[PDB]
Amino acid sequence: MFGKLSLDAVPFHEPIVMVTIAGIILGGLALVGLITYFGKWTYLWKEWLTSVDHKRLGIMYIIVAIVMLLRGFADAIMMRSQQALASAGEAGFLPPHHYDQIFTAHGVIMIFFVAMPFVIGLMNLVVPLQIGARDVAFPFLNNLSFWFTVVGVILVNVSLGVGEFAQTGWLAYPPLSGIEYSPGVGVDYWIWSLQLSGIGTTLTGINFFVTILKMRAPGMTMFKMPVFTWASLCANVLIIASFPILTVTVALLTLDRYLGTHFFTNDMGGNMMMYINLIWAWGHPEVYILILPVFGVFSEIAATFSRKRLFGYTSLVWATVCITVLSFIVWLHHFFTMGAGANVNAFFGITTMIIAIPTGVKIFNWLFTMYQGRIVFHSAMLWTIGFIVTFSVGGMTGVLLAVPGADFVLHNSLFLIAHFHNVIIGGVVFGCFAGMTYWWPKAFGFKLNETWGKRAFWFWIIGFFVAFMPLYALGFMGMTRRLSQQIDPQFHTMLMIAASGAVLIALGILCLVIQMYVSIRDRDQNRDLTGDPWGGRTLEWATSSPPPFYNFAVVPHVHERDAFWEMKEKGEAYKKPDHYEEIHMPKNSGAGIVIAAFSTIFGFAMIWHIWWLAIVGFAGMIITWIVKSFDEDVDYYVPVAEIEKLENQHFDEITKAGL
Amino acid sequence: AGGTKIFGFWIYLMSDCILFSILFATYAVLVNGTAGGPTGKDIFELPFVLVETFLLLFSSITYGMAAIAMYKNNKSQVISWLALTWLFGAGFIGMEIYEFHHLIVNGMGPDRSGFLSAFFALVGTHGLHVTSGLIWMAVLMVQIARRGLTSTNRTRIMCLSLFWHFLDVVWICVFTVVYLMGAM
Amino acid sequence: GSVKTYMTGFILSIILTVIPFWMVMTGAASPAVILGTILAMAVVQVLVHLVCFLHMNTKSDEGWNMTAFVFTVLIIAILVVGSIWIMWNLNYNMMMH
Amino acid sequence: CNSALLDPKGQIGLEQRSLILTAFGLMLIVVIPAILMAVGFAWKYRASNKDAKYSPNWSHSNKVEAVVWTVPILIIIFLAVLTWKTTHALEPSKPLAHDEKPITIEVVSMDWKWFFIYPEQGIATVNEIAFPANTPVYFKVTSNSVMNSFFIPRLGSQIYAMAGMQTRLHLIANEPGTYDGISASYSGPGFSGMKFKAIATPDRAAFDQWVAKAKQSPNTMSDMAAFEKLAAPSEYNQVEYFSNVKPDLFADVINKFMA
Ligand code: HEO
Ligand SMILES: CCCCCCCCCCCCCCCCCC(=O)OC[C@H](COP(=O)(O)OCCN)OC(=O)CCCCCCCCCCCCCCCCC
Ligand SMILES: CCCCCCCCCCCCCCCCCC(=O)OC[C@H](COP(=O)(O)OCCN)OC(=O)CCCCCCCCCCCCCCCCC
Ligand SMILES: CCCCCCCCCCCCCCCCCC(=O)OC[C@H](COP(=O)(O)OCCN)OC(=O)CCCCCCCCCCCCCCCCC
Ligand SMILES: CCCCCCCCCCCCCCCCCC(=O)OC[C@H](COP(=O)(O)OCCN)OC(=O)CCCCCCCCCCCCCCCCC
Ligand code: HEM
Ligand SMILES: [Cu+2]
Repeated sequence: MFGKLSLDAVPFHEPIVMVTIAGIILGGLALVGLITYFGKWTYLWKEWLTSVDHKRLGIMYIIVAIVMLLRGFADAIMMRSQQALASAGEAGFLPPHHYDQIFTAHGVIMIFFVAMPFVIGLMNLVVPLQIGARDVAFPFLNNLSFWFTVVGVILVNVSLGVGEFAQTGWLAYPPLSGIEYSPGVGVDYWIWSLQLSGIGTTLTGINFFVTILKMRAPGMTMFKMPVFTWASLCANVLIIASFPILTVTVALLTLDRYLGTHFFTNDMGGNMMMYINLIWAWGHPEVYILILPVFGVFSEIAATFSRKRLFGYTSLVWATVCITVLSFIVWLHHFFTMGAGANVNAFFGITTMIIAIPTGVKIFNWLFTMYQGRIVFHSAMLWTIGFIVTFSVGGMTGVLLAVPGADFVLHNSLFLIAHFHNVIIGGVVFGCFAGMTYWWPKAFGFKLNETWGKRAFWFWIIGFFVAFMPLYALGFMGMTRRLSQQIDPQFHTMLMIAASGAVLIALGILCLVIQMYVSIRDRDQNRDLTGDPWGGRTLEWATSSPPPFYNFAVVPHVHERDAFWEMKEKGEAYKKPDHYEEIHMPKNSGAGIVIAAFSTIFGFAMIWHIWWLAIVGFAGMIITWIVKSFDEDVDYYVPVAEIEKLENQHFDEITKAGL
Repeated sequence: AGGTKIFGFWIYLMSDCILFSILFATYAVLVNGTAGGPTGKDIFELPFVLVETFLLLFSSITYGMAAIAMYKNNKSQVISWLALTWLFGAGFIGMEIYEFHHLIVNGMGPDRSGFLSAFFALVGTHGLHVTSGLIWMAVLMVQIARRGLTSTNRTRIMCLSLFWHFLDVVWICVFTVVYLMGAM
Repeated sequence: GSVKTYMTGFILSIILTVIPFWMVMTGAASPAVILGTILAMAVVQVLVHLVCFLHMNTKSDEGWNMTAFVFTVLIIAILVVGSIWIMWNLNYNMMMH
Repeated sequence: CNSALLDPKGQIGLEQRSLILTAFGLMLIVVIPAILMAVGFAWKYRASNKDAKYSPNWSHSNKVEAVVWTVPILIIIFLAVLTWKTTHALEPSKPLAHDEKPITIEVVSMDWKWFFIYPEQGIATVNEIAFPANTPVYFKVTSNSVMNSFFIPRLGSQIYAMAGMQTRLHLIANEPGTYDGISASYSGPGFSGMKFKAIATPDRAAFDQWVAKAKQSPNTMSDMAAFEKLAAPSEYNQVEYFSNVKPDLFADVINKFMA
């Protein structure tokens, strides 16, 4: 009640916000009403919400990412609608107070709560399966890491209804994000969404680093690992080494707005150029966190659907290690126009193009993976071919931006905007949709619809090109980013084509919903029985579909690369053991939800200066941490009668289907 | 099992060391950003820092003696050695609170002269880590007194051994860069 | 045994703290020699604490637990020296020339 | 093709267009074969194509992996010789070798407009500059507020404007005309209206008439109290002329953050 909450924070007399507030409240109450109508509250608890299983946690990461993809796109369709109206002389809807929180929210939601959970969710589902592990290294920490991301999506979504979001852009540059130019609660919503979600993904990077190094199957060395595991290993290194930079940089912004300190101010000895140095020292390794497991996704798919071994494994592995080291020395290219000398700008310009060399090694290794194979045009293979065409265009564009002399006329332009949507939609979003289609039978036991999955590709491909190749042309014409009102009429008819391409992307999102509906409606017909719906090469496809919740009755003995492909070639590939042993598994824990529930209370009270509620919210997290340490019922043993029931019902489906 | 959590906590301390290096880089940029106010030579009392350095050093060897007693079956000596490094760590915190209280009262707080912002954000962040390890040490002390030197308790002693010795490593970089370079 | 390593690393760290503190508090007739010896003894005392207290070793986690420390030293040196060199050139510029 | 970067009117913009064109041509020798092999190998090596060779166990070739490493290395090597020479040639705050007495214009970012000072002429303007064609222009850029970016896209490079700081930019116009300049860094609600006109006069006779026009205005900027009256927040400002300016006004804007 106390603090700055005053019921004038709720945006009444503002119809665009109030319709979307009522669409989420009534859309959320209808979701609550369906669970109590079907009686699934005791099923979502104890099987999904408290789950320490990496397969359950991996699915829920993607569910959060897909839902936030709907919100982050439905306000991107409002910027395309506004810029088409603002050009050719109409001051329509979306005033600059309304418009400037939209790109800040679109940048934050799509980076942190769409691309990050989809990449982490694909690593959560697949990486313990590919190395022969039964779970992640720290299973309670994996459940806690998911719910810290949920705290991030709660705080951004209540900024829609309770207050306002930031109006500074998605990285919240200084003094405009300072307390004397942004006195409202919008930057505080930006600060505590990134802080509380950012400590969750930091624990994710530690968890998968230890899992790949320590929880591997016997006989699997590092150079016998799957390439997706190699790409996930290097992506988690960048999480451990760069998300601490985001933690300090937002905390130094927090001390400026709350305690009146002088870090990035103009007046009392603060340096505002230090934040931009610090926010991009995290900022470029963040975009290599997104693109690295996508490189691992496409390497498994291109080997599977060419029916051929992956070309140049050692070159592909060392290109990934080259990327994870060169990602930390290139970050000055985001502020070439700040005023550093020719020596500084040329040094970081030269080494930015050096990181293009291991990216080109990866591209041509996938091309020669499909050079003499038998290519089956699956939906997931279509995203792979469309990735190579798209990522080569926007990747080449970024190397043009890496030249400081070229960047002096293209900085903060729509050329820049078209560059990074070219390598995110082309790279990350195509990779996330490819890995979603590829590992759907392993996650759920049935296959997605092939007809509606291809139509989703054809709308996401050149429908993107209608959306963003005009922004390449507009970046040459001189149109800058974040432009809202009274746009030049020469920029009209090029913003009109870009708005038409956003409609084609909307149909591909709609084709994904139809593909998911039809596949669930017809799951009994497209059932995956053997656990290997394609010709799979890695150890994930040796299990049943879905895996038996311990993933492996006996842990596999790895001797070579593509371990399941060697087992099928050697002829064994499905061997029922004479006896089974008990399996040590962790228990589901209600804590982690409780720690995150106190943290979103703590985060909300820090935004609205409710200091008694912030102390209660912070002490609730610490006490729940302390009282969890006294718990001794953390693990249990799976009986052999439970294992033999699950294994014998897998091996008769192997008997029925020929093998 | 035990070595997996110990290795995982070592990776967290490597990310925590990168966290402190951002504060060190922010301090080095902003060390000359005194807005007409005090500099390092007008603030830093080096006999006061020298006592704080030895208190963290005395608690570093005291945790080592607690780890030695854990490698035998002396539950009582682990608790008594853990009680002494709590007192030395609370002495380190109390002198940093006394140092910060004197600056805020005398108008040299973090809201003036943004060198002082970088001073309070590096020494204060280190003191928040020592306070966090002092709470963890008290929680571990009551768990050993209740459950003994169990396998879960022996892993937690070695996890906090990595954490407590890391804070004395960070402090070596603190009094060098902040205090000794500032008081020249 | 292990008591000897804790005691030798305690005796060394007492000497490696007193001498840099005594040189500032006396003056030592040279500013540049003080700064060199302070940073030298700071690096040495860090290495004493890694070996004697943290028990760092090349064979502790099958080669790891040391390469992770070497990697983060290089990341810190990239982040600190890189940001200082950037901010020195940004602050040498943006002046009333 | 006629869009202010492929058709630039300044020497810096003309040198930057050749830098964009040579870089884009150099990257096309590896990107076009990457796209053509993506569609070409997919068509030729279909599973339904029974005439193509199938080599499932082929995964290593020393001659192929040599080329995959060499050609990106050789292109980036040629893309790093320039990107070193052009970075030192197209750098702002490096004066243009022209020897025609450069005109210094002092630039202040406001909320949300552009304030220009002509200290040699004693003239201050809002959201409009003028200078002779084929004469160097020395820009001293600062901010009174949050960070902006001074950008005339048809004339060349951009530079950031920061409070308490003085960035420097050198530009020149080869043809007379009026070029729209913008703010290229987002600065708040009035950011869409931070647009100015840069007029390149045919000669210095027409430039001196514009200066004589601007000193017929009754408004002056003789003190900082008149500056903070102008620096009150406003959007979509018209062109305004000030006849008498404080002689060291640009240093006073910087010193209100550095002192
Ligand atoms: C995950 C997304 C992602 C990816 C993959 C990349 C990859 C690259 N980034 Fe784009 N970056 C990304 C996300 C961003 N970068 C940005 C801004 C940005 C800027 C700033 C320009 C400006 O400020 O105006 C530069 C210079 C680059 C450079 C690059 C380069 C050189 C690559 C390279 O890694 C691409 C390498 C790929 C290539 C080159 C194609 C494949 C190679 C082939 C086919 C053959 C080999 C060819 C050669 C070696 C030439 N990034 C911004 C702006 C944020 C903001 O402004 O708010 C974002 C989000
Ligand atoms: C992160 C970057 C920023 C740093 C500052 C804030 C965060 C501080 C806390 C970080 C803790 C990191 C510890 C990681 C250790 C991982 C390796 C390890 O030792 O694992 C131990 C254990 C793993 O648990 P598991 O094996 O699954 O089984 C649990 C049985 N009870 O691990 C655990 O279960 C214990 C650790 C999990 C509990 C931590 C959750 C509370 C964090 C609240 C932070 C509040 C800060 C608020 C302010 C934000 C900044 C302004
Ligand atoms: C590679 C990893 C894969 C990607 C990760 C997942 C991302 C997408 C999430 C959707 C997938 C979850 C649903 C699929 C599970 C299989 C469905 C199922 O088992 O059926 C249960 C239920 C009805 O079946 P019942 O009779 O209860 O039990 C019989 C079981 N043979 O069937 C039902 O009708 C209920 C199914 C539950 C669906 C709830 C999930 C919400 C997902 C929201 C995403 C966005 C939706 C957009 C709008 C939809 C509404 C119009
Ligand atoms: C605090 C306010 C704000 C709140 C924010 C939201 C919190 C975060 C929510 C994230 C968690 C999402 C819930 C995950 C449930 C997914 C269930 C599912 O997909 O499986 C249903 C199940 C499938 O059958 P089976 O094959 O046995 O499943 C195992 C497959 N490996 O099928 C069955 O047999 C049983 C069918 C019952 C399942 C119905 C549950 C509906 C899904 C819940 C809502 C999901 C969509 C909305 C998510 C919003 C996220 C922001
Ligand atoms: C702004 C300040 C915010 C501060 C937030 C966090 C600090 C508050 C106090 C936390 C300390 C008490 C935590 C609980 C103590 C007992 C936990 C325990 O048993 O530790 C051992 C644990 C090994 O785990 P295990 O043995 O499996 O048992 C799991 C426990 N759930 O080992 C572990 O891995 C768990 C213990 C790890 C503790 C991590 C250290 C926290 C460092 C916090 C940084 C503080 C300042 C940061 C400022 C923001 C960034 C600038
Ligand atoms: C799928 C279709 C998408 C469309 C049509 C779209 C559209 C837009 C538009 C119109 C802008 C503002 C351009 C400007 O400022 O002039 C923008 C900015 C941005 N977009 Fe997207 N976007 C899409 C997807 C994504 C995705 C998937 C990401 C994932 C990371 C993303 C990240 C960003 C970021 C970071 C910004 C800059 C935020 C800011 O300016 O503050 N976008 N997008
Ligand atoms: Cu970058």
